[PDB]
Amino acid sequence: HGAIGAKLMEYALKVRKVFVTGGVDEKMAKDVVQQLHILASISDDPIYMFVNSPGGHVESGDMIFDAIRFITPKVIMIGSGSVASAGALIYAAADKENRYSLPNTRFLLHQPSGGIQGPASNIEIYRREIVRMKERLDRIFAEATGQTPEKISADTERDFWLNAEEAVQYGLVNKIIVSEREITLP
Amino acid sequence: HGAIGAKLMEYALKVRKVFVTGGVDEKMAKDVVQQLHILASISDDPIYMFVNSPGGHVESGDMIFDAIRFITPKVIMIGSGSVASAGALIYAAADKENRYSLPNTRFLLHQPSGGIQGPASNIEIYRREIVRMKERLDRIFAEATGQTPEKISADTERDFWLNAEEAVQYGLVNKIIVSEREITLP
Amino acid sequence: AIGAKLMEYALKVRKVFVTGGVDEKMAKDVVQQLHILASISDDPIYMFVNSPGGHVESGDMIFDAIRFITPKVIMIGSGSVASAGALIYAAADKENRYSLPNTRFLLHQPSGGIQGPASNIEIYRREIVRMKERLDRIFAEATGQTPEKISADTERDFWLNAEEAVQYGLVNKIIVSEREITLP
Amino acid sequence: HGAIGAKLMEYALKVRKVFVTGGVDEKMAKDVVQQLHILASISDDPIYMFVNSPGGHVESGDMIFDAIRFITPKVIMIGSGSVASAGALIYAAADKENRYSLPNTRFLLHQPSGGIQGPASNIEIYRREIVRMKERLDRIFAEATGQTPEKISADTERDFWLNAEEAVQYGLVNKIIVSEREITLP
Amino acid sequence: HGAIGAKLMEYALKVRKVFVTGGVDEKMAKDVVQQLHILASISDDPIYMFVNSPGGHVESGDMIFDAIRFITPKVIMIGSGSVASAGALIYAAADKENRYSLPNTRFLLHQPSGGIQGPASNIEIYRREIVRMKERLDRIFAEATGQTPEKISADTERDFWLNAEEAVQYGLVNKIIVSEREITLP
Amino acid sequence: LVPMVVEQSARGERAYDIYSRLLKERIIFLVGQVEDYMANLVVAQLLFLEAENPEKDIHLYINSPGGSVTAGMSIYDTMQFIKPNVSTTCIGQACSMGALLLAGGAAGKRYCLPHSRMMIHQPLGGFQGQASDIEIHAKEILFIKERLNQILAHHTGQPLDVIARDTDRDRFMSGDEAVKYGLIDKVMTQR
Amino acid sequence: LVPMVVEQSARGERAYDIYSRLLKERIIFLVGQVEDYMANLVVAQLLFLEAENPEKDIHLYINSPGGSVTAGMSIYDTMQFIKPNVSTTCIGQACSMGALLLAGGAAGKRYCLPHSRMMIHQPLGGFQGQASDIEIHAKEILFIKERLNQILAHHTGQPLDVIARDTDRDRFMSGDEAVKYGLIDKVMTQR
Amino acid sequence: LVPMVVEQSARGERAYDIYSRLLKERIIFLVGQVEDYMANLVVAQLLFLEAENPEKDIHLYINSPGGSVTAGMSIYDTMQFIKPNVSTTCIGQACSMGALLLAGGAAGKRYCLPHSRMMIHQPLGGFQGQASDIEIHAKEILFIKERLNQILAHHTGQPLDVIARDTDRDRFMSGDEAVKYGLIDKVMTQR
Amino acid sequence: LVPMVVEQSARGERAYDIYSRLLKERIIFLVGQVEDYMANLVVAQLLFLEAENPEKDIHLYINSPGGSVTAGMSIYDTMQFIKPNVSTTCIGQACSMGALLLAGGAAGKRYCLPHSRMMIHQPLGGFQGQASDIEIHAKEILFIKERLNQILAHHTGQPLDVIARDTDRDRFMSGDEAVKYGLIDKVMTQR
Amino acid sequence: LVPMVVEQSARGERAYDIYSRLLKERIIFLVGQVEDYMANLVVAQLLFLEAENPEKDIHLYINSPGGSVTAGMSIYDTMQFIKPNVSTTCIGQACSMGALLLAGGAAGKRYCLPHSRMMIHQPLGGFQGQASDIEIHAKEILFIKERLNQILAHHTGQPLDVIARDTDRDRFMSGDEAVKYGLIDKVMTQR
Repeated sequence: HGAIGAKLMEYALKVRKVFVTGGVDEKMAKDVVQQLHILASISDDPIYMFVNSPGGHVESGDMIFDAIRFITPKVIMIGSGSVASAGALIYAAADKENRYSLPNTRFLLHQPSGGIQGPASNIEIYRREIVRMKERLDRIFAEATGQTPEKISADTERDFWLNAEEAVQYGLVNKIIVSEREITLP
Repeated sequence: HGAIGAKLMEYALKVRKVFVTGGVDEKMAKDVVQQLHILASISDDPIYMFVNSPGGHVESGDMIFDAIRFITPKVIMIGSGSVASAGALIYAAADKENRYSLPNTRFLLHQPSGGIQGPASNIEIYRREIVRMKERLDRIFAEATGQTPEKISADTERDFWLNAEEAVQYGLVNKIIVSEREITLP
Repeated sequence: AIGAKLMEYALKVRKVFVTGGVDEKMAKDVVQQLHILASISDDPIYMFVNSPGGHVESGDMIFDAIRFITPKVIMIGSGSVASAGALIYAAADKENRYSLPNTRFLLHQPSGGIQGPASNIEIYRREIVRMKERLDRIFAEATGQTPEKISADTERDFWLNAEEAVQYGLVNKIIVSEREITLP
Repeated sequence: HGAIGAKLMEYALKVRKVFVTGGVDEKMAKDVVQQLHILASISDDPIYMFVNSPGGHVESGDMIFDAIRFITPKVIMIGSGSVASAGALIYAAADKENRYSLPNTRFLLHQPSGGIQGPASNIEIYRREIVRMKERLDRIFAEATGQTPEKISADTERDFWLNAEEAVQYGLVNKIIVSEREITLP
Repeated sequence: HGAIGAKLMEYALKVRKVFVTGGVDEKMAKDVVQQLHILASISDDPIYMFVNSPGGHVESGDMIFDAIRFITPKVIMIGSGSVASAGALIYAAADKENRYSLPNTRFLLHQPSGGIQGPASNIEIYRREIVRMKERLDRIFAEATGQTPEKISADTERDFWLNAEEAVQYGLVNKIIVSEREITLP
Repeated sequence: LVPMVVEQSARGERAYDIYSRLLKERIIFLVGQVEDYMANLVVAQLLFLEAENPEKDIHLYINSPGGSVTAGMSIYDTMQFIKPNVSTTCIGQACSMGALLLAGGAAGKRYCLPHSRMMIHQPLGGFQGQASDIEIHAKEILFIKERLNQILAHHTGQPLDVIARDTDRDRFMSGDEAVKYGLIDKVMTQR
Repeated sequence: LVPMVVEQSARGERAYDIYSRLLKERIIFLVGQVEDYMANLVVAQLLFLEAENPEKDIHLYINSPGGSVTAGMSIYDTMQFIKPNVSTTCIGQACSMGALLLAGGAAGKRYCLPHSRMMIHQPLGGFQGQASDIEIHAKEILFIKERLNQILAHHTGQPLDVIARDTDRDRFMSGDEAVKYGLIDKVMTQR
Repeated sequence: LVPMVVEQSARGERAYDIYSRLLKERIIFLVGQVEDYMANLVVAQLLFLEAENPEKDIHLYINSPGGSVTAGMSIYDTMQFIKPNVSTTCIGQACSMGALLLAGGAAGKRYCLPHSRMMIHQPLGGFQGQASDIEIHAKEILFIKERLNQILAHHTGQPLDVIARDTDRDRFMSGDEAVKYGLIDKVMTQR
Repeated sequence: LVPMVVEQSARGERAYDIYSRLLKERIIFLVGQVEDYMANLVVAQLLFLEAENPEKDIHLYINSPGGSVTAGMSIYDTMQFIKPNVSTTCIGQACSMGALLLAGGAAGKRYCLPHSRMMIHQPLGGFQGQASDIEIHAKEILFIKERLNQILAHHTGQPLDVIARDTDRDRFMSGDEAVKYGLIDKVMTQR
Repeated sequence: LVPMVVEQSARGERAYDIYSRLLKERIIFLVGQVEDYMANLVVAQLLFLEAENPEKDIHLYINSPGGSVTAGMSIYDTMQFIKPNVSTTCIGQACSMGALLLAGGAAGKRYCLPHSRMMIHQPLGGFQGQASDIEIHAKEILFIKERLNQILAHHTGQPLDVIARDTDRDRFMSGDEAVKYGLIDKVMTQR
């Protein structure tokens, strides 16, 4: 698979387009973050990111989340397919004016889930981190959507699904598009 | 597979031909979408897409559907072998006048299926999304075929198979061909 | 690396090698080479087929692909052919369809499996019949025999050696060296 | 997997940015250490290291620790995602002034864990090594965080999670940043 | 994964730094031995060797111990992480003046272990070989450390662990270093 | 573990398992997936009770998610052939064969607990082979589907066109709905 | 292993297992995951005790982590159908299905030990299929969820809106908390 | 294999298994991991002996490495409920659940062998799910931990602050050490 | 299959298994790896025989490759606690836990066959966890090692430092060698 | 399935298994791979027959491909210990351990069938560990090999130097060859 990807990678760096497809795991984080820093060294031109993931490791999304804010070039986000919890975190990394979505796109916002095993004392420590993680993710979406953290917590109690149109009213998506000509660069 | 495809990919990129063979998954979407954006940057010339898929992930097909509509060059769709729910979604992405098929090609239009395991409250949310997905997929075919959405839902209750000839009368295919010389460019 | 390396010289001689089970991967590779070669020049293309069977739907891509491209495809049968390989074997014109001395051919009805309600089984049954009727019409046009004759012989595994294939009309001429091939 | 990343190594060496993603194992140590020695041979310019790991082999983490101190160029450490026990050891290798962290980073400091199966006499040997390891690691953090080893041992009895802000007061992190422009070279 | 290491070899061969990480197996022998012979053909300059392994095939270790003594350039040995029995045999291949160690390095010296299953006569033959091997290893560490063979056999009856400081007194390590500038070339 | 029970008859004390004791009162239990081995036990029990008293009614409790069609037919055909009237009482679930055996009881002797759930769907089948073999087996599964619909119509009184329409997809029916449909006669609530 | 026990009655000496010996005293044990096979045994025992003495009070100890909903309904419907009062004494734990049977006991005869835990949860079900099948199955599970809430509301006496609210998520309750809620009547501490 | 033993009573010779023969003498064995099935047998054994002689003491031997908390609580609550004094003797080892029953024996009637080992640690549990579910389960396991600590303090007499400290980590206790702690009363050495 | 043996006593013919018949003669068999389940049977057998005749000796045959220390400790303590002298005869092999029960027999009543093998080695234990837990378990296993060595010195009479030296590594011993060591008293050759 | 046989004794009919029935005639079967569990049964059978009649001969049929050396030695030592002679009829095959018992039979009472096969070789064993442990176990297996060679030399009468040579590799021997070698005394053809 290296030769096929590596060949297409040559031209992908020229167009400044990152395709975040698949489950958000450790390996994908290293590849995606590596491409972002490389593109930033070449020039400050915008970068187009396509997100389509069914969820995964939330900690990996934090790396990509801050990496976008870390680099200077503005990242244009064009959601596609299903934007899960981890994918949504990456989607929120871009400025509101730079968050675009396609017509048949979904957005899932659910509270983080995990598994713990061991003594009660160890479980208590895990409980505090999970609660802190939930509060941290609620504030992230609040700044990107404009809603209050309490509203997010009430909606994220279960799997909260949102289509492209519903996401615009919620404040997560700025404008829906169908062709690249409808994108307005800053 | 990687090294093997790389030698063929180099010459294949020069002719603007994309081959979609096998199940539609997240991995295939990333590879196929990369070729579309790459070819679009080289020139606005048409792109030929061959579809042969027995099914796959529905969300992956949406990215290909939007990507075809996202890029500027017109995509010529030539169905070959067997098409399915995921492959048909990709087939409808192209304009009616640019939808060609082979004599022995087959088509299958069935409603999406999935599995949910959990509390009743979560199943209710999953039920809503499946219904919305079915309605969303019915409007897509209704627009490409011209039939009303009610007819699509009635025929797609079970596995609805269509050959090359029946597809033309149904409005999904515009013209059946056997040689490249029979293709009419816009 | 071996494939990619050898592929460099394989495109100069225009010789495609179909070997092993006909699967989805084979169709993508075989179809890519055919389209690539056609873009380079309209010279003939030599195809070597050896397969114990495989997915019939994959064979359709290679079937029409041979007829889709402009250069004439020279079909050389070697080893063992089956339902998937024979379908590909019948794609080339009779005058360009050659075989070898120890080649074998097999023509059997397509097989599959279905699980579920009776209503779904009925739909599947109809497609199996249509697929069987379509294959009979394909070999009939290549062999010259009526579809009924093909169906009667295809009721069970019909094994045809290199010599019997000529009398049946599936092979035009048997050869042992490339010097015996007559181009159009 | 290598040809894709190797194709990116061309520009990765120019920017001098190492990425430590995933569990700390024997294979990652050989790759990370190779890059450090290679970059040092090219020039003495600073090196940026991104650490995000959930845990791993302690002995593997000792090579990177000394390797940073072994080479001449100063290593700028930027924390991202989760900094586990083994990842924290790598983080402490850099100077306090050169230690930076992201806003949503996490840190974990716990005593090492292992397993032993065999006679009682062999178990006594393993017990001594684990005790010496616990004291060795505590001294490393006690020196980097400017805290006494006794306090570290008391806090590391169980999982001791620390957020980005909490790490600053603890002395593990010097300054939290959001963009590369906030970094000050020595 | 091989492609990244392969690209790095062109630069690794310039700095003359061999890395021995992970279990010592037949595969490692070919890579390590090939690098030593290749470097020897380029020039007689010193070679830096980093050893970090938890053990492995003892016969494989002899190939490395042999190659170090076979080639002409002097091998500079730097211990990192853990130096097990198989790794320690490689460590003893270099000269005393060229045996360095890091501050947090470990050294384990234990008698060889193996398994036999078959007739009693076969076990007797295997018993002699295990004894001839144990005595051979004892006479190697003795020459390198200066201790008598009886002392090594007595201490190696059970798992004997030695830190960096203890190794200097034993005679396995000559001088502990923290920076490359502290190395003294012959 | 199966508990033991003592009848304490006039002649003397005897020990019978919980299932055997109830069998003495012309009661048969159908639990789990329907298969040839367990179905054969029911057939044997039905015949044995017939000889003991060919006039006294028999009660068949049905709690099964379905199973083999052939095994079920052996029970249904046996119930109708014998002289005694085989009552039927649903005790919570009948998906495919449970409702055919619940609706194949003597008229006026088909009951259902208050919270029981009854379903009806077409027979599922699985087979692989050549096209000719598939066509042969397809006709067999289509013939069975018709014979099963005819049985429900006979006992329920509904027209065949309605049964076929209701068996295309899974249809759940409660105790009250089943009475109007004709699957059962009465819903037992209290003694 | 199950230990044997001797009754030493007036008639003579008969050996009964530890479980069967208690069955004579109107006691039935519900242990492990609820399933069709084990649940059917409870039904057989309940019916047997009814015939033995239709006026005495039956006792049903419940220590189970839950199970099949259909299996539980067969027990609940059986207890309410028969005339004898079925007392309940929760020992250990009582999950969703176990709690329903505990609440379904005769008024004033529901008990629990001091360190017992009672949890009420919504039905957990799984199914795979087409959109049409999913829509049908989703309605069925939603129907069952409504019926179970009504059952608990009837015995506990709390309004339906509170039951649905408290059953959305796992809610553990102690003996004292259960008495105020209405799931039980008295907490047995000592004799 | 379990050997057979003959009682040779006045009425005649009866065959009893090695375990049932001891049960006649008010002896109960607790072996293996604690679970709902094995624990239920102990409950029945404890209840059965109560009716035979509610005044004579009962001997409960405990050799187990722990297991489920809910199953063990059913045993502890039963021992404290029944009027007879349940003596406890540790033959082998005693883990967290094992030592809660040992300490739960009648005052002055707790014993342990010279080489017996007693351990007490926090309760072990595991669960996966959303953050809301974890917050609920975390409070439940924490509550259960407090109830267990209170039981030990009641029977041992030590303050709750000390028990919590000694239960945080695994702490082994020999026969002599346990006497001072309060877990037991006497260490049986020789007859 | 276990063969059956008949006592053919004056009272009448009774069928006993091959193991139960020997148990009547105060014989107990210890076969296989030592575990909690088999060890409890040996304990139950020892206690039962004690009541039948607290004066007659008991013969314990040991053929086992070792096992759990806790299980073995219950047997050793039980033999020393009961009043009757417990003779020991080693057949087959005798591993560390096996030999701790052989040496623990009554003085002058320890035997072994001519080709029997006796071995003594350090206790084997396995545990994984944090550094703090490892330190705790290391002390526990070391304590058990000291206690085990003290037991051998008591019955063998050899110095404690000698036992620790010989138990560090596997040391095989025959009948003649064992007598000099003190593990046994006499080696049976023929009747 | 093991069939049942009736003794039809004077006292009355008794149901005996096929194996136990033959045991009453002083016949023991040694079938299958040798192990501690099966070997102890033979030991118990040998001892039981010894008490019933220590003068009447015993017939031990042997058909086994070998197994554990320790388990086999316990049988051999038992045969030589008990007073009654133990005949050894070799049916089927007799490998190294299976052939040591045949040779261990009473002189002049060792038999084999015409097509029986007897093989003897070294005692297979295996162990893994450190060089120190390997050297310890190597001496043990070598010592055992000498003990077996001496046993065969004593009964067969051949010099020890010949046994070691013939046991180095697998050596098959027919009935006629075994008589000359000394492994047996007579070959039974017919009664």
